[PDB]
Amino acid sequence: SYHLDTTAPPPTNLSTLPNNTLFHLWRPRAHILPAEGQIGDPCAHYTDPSTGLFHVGFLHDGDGIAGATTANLATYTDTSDNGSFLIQPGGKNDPVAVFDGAVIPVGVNNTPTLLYTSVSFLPIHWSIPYTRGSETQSLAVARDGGRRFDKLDQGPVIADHPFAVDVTAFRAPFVFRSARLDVLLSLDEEVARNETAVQQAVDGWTEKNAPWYVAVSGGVHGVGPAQFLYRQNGGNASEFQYWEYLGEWWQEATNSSWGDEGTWAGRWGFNFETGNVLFLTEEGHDPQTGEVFVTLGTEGSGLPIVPQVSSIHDMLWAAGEVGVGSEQEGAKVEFSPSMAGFLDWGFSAYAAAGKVLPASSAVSKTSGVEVDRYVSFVWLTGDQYEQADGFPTAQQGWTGSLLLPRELKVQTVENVVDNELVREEGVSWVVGESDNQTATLRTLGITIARETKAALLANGSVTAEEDRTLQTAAVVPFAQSPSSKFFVLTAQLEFPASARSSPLQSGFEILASELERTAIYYQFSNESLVVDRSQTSAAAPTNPGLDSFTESGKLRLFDVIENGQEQVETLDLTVVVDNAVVEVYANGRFALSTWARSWYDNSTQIRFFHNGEGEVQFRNVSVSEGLYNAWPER
Repeated sequence: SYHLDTTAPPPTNLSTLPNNTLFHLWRPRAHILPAEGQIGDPCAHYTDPSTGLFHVGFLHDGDGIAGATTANLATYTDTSDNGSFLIQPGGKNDPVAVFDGAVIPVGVNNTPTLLYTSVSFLPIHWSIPYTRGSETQSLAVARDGGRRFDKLDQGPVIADHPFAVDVTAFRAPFVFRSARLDVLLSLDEEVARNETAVQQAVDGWTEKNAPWYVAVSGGVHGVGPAQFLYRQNGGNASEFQYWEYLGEWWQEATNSSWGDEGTWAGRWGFNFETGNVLFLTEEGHDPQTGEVFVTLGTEGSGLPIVPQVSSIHDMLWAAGEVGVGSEQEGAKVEFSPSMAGFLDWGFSAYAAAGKVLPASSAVSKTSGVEVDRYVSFVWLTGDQYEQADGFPTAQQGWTGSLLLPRELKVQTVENVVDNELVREEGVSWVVGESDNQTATLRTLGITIARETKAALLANGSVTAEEDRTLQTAAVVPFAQSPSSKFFVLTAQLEFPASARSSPLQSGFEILASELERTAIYYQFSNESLVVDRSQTSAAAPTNPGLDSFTESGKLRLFDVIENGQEQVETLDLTVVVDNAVVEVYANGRFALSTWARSWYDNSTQIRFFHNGEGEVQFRNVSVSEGLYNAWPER
């Protein structure tokens, strides 16, 4: 009889094993996921005014939204046992299912109010006809410290999609406040034109009494993906029953894409999902002075399209400006992208749900953060969006996880040589300023939420590696590698100008032993960070459910002036390995996450890697082992 032994070869068929046999094999310890079962889109996050506690939400087992709380954004506590659900389907407005939603901290009865998508019909997909009434938006109010959300005893507050518009989807409402939208909507049309009058109005705007806006995601059949915008009727902050439709504030033609060749920001695809609206500054979040950014998932597909199958799930972001709906009878305000990119380049990374985290929160007061931030939680589906080829789900006893909480802000890159690398059209950055010689770039900054990063390292064992240079091809083991699959790898790679045109590939191999290895390296040929998973798991060859295709993301290392000398920008890597959950971060503006399901206990070696093409200098390489327990009470 077989009893799990990960020092021995994996059985040929993992799906024949007893239930829960693989429960701990690839399970993380410092990530957000339910006690068991599967996790879907994260959503419904909010800072509770009264307690200052940050509440996290997420779809769980396709049967509603579950939650947890945190007082430090380092450890979490389930709202309750038996799934820890907050709201489930079975009501009059959501007889079939409960989809994504967002929370207004001070709403009905002056308590946390959830505005969510109540579902009454299935199936629902952009590639098939939409059934009228499938998705509506309903209200629920928090009870017992947010440990539960009671549905208001009435029908949906937005009971239908825009009149006569053939939507592909109409879900995932996201609430937010905005000085600029308030200004644009109040000012006379021809006045709301000149930026001068507008900005003056914004300066005196006050958040506390401003109305709530709602962005619902979807698209329109035969036209393309879009975001539907609404706001408390008449701009009345006390109006929660009626939401006036402001139009399709952002739409893109079917499967079009940012830039001419769909290079830096995938494609807009056929439908927009889980849209988030943010207002960022170079320090964090501010709805008065922050620039408009939007994160969203886009559903894509090759041709011929296979109905009810989205082959591509891109986790994108866009930054831009908002203006009045011009000279038309269309949207009252429109979002115009100026730059776009990926929040996470991972194939399985998607449906990010974030929220403002007030400096007044219990979390920020404890860590001493004096500014408001925007923390975003990205989803990492556990089974390729339910398209996996027989993953041993019953054996694992759980599916999926959220990625580490991430701080989003405006990140600047200074001292960049103003050349073609900077001027390419359709990129993920804008030129903040330049004298035709050097410039300052502006892009989306992505970092692990500081408290979480602090916790990941607090009690870790630190082991540094000697700076090293590699010219000839080589795979060099570290002096000492971790003995577990829980660690944080840090390193800086410096490349010579000559490496740009070379077939150079430089990085590290991790989770390695004789029969397994995972490679992570930078590649100039297509300026990408790559995670080669072709040899990650000894169990993959006979278990197709364990995807092993290559993951990768574009990362351009600009020419910069550092010490009076021009050099290729330094690749600053941070790789967090929480068992099978791998997250590759780079230069505070890049994230690529995936599943590295290695089998053997011994596959913990780490090695320097260089393909002999070009040259590379490794510096400040170090490993922190151990991470921490994100769920102390479980």
